[PDB]
Amino acid sequence: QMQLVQSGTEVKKPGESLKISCKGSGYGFITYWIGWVRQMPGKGLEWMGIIYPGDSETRYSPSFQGQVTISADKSINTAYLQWSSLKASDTAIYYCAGGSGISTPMDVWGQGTTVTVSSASTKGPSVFPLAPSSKSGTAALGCLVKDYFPEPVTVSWNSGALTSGVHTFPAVLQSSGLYSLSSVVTVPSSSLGTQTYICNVNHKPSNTKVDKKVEPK
Amino acid sequence: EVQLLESGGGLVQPGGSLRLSCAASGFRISDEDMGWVRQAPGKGLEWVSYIDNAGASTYYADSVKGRFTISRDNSKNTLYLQMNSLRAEDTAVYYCAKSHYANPSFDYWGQGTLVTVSSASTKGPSVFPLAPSSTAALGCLVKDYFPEPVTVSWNSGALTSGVHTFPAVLQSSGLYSLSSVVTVPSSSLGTQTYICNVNHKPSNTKVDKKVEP
Amino acid sequence: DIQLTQSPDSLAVSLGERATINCKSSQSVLYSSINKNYLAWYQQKPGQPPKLLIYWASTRESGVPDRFSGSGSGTDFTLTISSLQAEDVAVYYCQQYYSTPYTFGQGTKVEIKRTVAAPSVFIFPPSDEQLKSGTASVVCLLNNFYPREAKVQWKVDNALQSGNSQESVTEQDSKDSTYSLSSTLTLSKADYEKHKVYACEVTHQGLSSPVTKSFNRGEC
Amino acid sequence: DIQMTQSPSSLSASVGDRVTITCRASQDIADYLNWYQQKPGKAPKLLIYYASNLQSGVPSRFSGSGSGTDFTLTISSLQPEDFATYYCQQGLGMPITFGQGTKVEIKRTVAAPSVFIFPPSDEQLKSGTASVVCLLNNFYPREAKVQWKVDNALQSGNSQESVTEQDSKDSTYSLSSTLTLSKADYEKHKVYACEVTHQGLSSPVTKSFNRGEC
Amino acid sequence: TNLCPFGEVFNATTFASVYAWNRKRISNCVADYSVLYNSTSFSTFKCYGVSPTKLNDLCFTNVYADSFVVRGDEVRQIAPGQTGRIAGYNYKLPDDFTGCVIAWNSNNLDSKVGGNYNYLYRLFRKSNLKPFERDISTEIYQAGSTPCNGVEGFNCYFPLQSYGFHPTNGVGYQPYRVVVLSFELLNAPATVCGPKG
Ligand SMILES: *[C@@H]1O[C@H](CO[C@@H]2O[C@@H](C)[C@@H](O)[C@@H](O)[C@@H]2O)[C@@H](O[C@@H]2O[C@H](CO)[C@@H](O)[C@H](O)[C@H]2NC(C)=O)[C@H](O)[C@H]1NC(C)=O
Ligand SMILES: *[C@@H]1O[C@H](CO)[C@@H](O)[C@H](O)[C@H]1NC(C)=O
Ligand SMILES: [Cl-]
Ligand SMILES: [Cl-]
Ligand SMILES: [Cl-]
Ligand SMILES: [Cl-]
Ligand SMILES: [Cl-]
Repeated sequence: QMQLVQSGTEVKKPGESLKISCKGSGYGFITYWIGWVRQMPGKGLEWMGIIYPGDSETRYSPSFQGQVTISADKSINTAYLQWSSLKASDTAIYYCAGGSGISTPMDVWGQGTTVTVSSASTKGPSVFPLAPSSKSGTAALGCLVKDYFPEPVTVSWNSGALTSGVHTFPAVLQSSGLYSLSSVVTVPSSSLGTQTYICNVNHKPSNTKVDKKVEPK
Repeated sequence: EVQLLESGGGLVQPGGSLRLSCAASGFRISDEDMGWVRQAPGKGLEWVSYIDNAGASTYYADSVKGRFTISRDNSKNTLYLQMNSLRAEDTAVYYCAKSHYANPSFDYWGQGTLVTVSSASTKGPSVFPLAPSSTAALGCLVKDYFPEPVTVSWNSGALTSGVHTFPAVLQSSGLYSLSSVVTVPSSSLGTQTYICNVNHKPSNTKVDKKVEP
Repeated sequence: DIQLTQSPDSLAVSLGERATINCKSSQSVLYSSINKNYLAWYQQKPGQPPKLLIYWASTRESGVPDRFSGSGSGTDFTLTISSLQAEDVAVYYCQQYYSTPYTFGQGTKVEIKRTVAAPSVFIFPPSDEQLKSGTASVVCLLNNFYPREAKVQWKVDNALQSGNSQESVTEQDSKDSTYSLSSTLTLSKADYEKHKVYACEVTHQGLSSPVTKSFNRGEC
Repeated sequence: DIQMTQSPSSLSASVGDRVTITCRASQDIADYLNWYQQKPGKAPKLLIYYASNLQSGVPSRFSGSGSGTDFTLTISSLQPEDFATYYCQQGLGMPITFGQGTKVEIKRTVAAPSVFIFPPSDEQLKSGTASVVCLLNNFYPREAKVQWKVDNALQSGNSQESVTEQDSKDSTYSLSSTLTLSKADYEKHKVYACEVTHQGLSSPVTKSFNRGEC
Repeated sequence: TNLCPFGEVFNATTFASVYAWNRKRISNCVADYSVLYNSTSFSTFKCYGVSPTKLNDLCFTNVYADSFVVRGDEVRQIAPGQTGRIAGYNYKLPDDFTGCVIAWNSNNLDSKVGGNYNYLYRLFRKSNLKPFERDISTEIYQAGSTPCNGVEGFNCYFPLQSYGFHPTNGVGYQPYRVVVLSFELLNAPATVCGPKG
């Protein structure tokens, strides 16, 4: 068959240029047309354009013509999508997808390239406790992972020991340009006395690992 | 094997019409280019019409434009040439032919069919013996017929050695005349029987003639 | 350009029952040369590229289970899952490849249908450590509710808050088939210290009346 | 139109000789030139397509060459069966045009005609017309002279003749001359003679009959 | 069990001029299309309306194999919706074209020291061709207001012109051989298939 492999994650400042790639490997690549698809976070799929590497015939969607350049190196079976000056509104995940002809379904997809455009710089999160209320059959507590860039962070409770009732929520982009999320565990454990509840957060982009114990105030 | 069998020719009045057909076999009539080429008696080859294997584009010589129409019937695998407002100059043997290339190259030809345009009436031939006198020679005089052609065999097809069937000449009366001779051993005269088979299809006349000394 | 409209936007059906998604095109998508409609259906699960389910309106791609079927003609097309299984929870898109520019439908989210369940609401005041910075975050938590539709409102001294909170919802749990939401109210430390009663009001079908969880600034 | 001119118009050549026929086009037709052979009473047969390609079933004795405006057909070893008219035809485009043809006759030894005379049959005289038939059998070359004389009176204007095409085996010709008279004119005179002149004969040979013998 | 005669098309000794493009209708046979898309000898392989990787699973009522030679820069003209002297005057594909345009460089076969001038194209025509239409007419094209009456001269051009294929030509002016495969399904038994069809 055919496989498409895309380039890695990108984290860029506004105004910077960018070129992401997509490589084919398999039988009969000469028959293949490579198109680009944009998916903004929580949104659907937007077709951007398509190219035939054999002669570099390129067609753009009218929504995207003038905004990007789609190209291809036929000596390495690779198609490219590039901008000259990124905006924060270019933040999305971009898929390449192949079909063995024009007016053909997209039967092969790359794994996607995540592109984050932002004026923020790398910053590790600050972790704050979500202390359980003293009132409380079942109680609830958690950790607030605030002000970190870029994504992602990982959260574990008591070092992977507690997994039932855990809900780590999707991150949220704050108007500051920094991300924030919360992880919450429903411990019906009346306990709250040497029951031990610590959250471990890892922000690999900043080499930030932080443990914090969530105790009743 | 590819074969093209023609029919439809014959005598027609000046200004009359006639449709020639060319039944093909061994290929599909519309897969390859097809054409009609004609030959007036004793003259050269003149291309008349053509139809291609792409968008069924048709072509006609100026000498027949507006009067002839070439077409095909796929269900019958047959080619057709419809000829209207015929003139004397249209009298000719008409051939259908196939071209395997878009550049016209006729690799298969039909046997041909004779189209005669004249006001003259059809008449059957009178067959007389050309008796041998006393290697010898004897024949048959196929005289006063119209139109062409006639066919002459000898002894129902067995005798084909030393046989010369001469081309017909148009007489002053406007009727054709012809003779068919055969050379045979002189001693074989008394033992053998000699019969000339004259067939004139246009008038539907068949005459078997005994030629005896 | 050819436009595609899917209906419904969301769909919940029980395990083993039939799910039906519809796609309407602004123009026919039929090639007369071979008598085929140039419409495809893709499935996308979170964190993954789309996967081609059906092409030529009704042909299944290699290895696609028989539960999925494509139907329709002209400008009306339908994807049908004859009996949903847990691995079918996802967003399904139709797409026309009749001619460029290729266009997609808006997508249809398919979730498992469940009995209505009321959310367990909790309120969390800001930590004293965060208040040392100069910003305060109050967190409201709605735990294990179905359906997903739920409204939270922040009331600070009974004044409604607008534009200073953000929400986040989990994905449907693989076991309980419920959702969970967290809402964060972000205030400056000064504005936080100008008021007393902080309240989160939750409205949900599982609740007969909105449940308000609240605390008072500076009380044990 | 694209005019096609062949050269020569006719030619004689002995068995085994190499025969060269040329064809010129008034315009450049690249390699789109075809050669056909046509034998008496038969449809033309394709010998060469695309200037130099030999058709299936055609012997390699025939070959073709040329390009642009000038083309050549070659018969390497002329055989008696090759007696025919050979045509070129451009296939560059419409209208299709042929050359005027080149008549190829086989040169043979000089063969003198065998002369026979046939008096009118009785049936024809009953019909009221007399036809005397003189036969010149298996001669070469084609040029012959037939002279009808009735009571040693040189006839003129009352005779027709036709010649068979060259024989595909012995390369000879045959000629029939018919003298047509009214039945009355036939019963008037007595001596009917056919005088034949040919290169194979030392002197003209005469075949005669007296009206009403055996 | 009859193998489709695609080899006659792709491996022909000489190809047609584009104005007199060749066409062969193919049916009642089995074809292994992979022999085409598993190949490394083709320079372009642009399919429209059908996936070549799915042809081995499909049957059609007819497959048309057109073939001809053009120069390199004109290979892109062999496609639906193209404008130019090839698409307009020589070989035209319909908007709903369903097939594959497969082309390769043939400079070693069709060029010649001294120049190969045996490949021609139509340069002038009074109107554009319909899809899959051929024109082998050689009438004098009237370019201006003056009638021509079938003689070349001022504003009276012979409509056919030669490619000049010399081996030293730039790649855009070198000869390319082109095969066009069209697939059609009428209301008739579909008799040309892949092995799995
Ligand atoms: C067209 O021809 C190629 C190559 O022709 C080969 O060499 C010739 C001299 C002659 O001997 C042919 O019979 C040979 O096949 C064909 O490609 C080859 O196909 C065979 C069998 O599939 C394969 O083993 C070879 O590796 C191929 N060689 C290549 C690709 O260079 C091809 O199949 C022929 N037909 C078509 C439609 O392209
Ligand atoms: C094409 O290339 C390789 C060769 O084995 C293989 O993976 C594939 O099946 C081939 N297909 C054909 C039909 O040769
Ligand atoms: Cl027409
Ligand atoms: Cl000579
Ligand atoms: Cl144009
Ligand atoms: Cl030019
Ligand atoms: Cl037209």
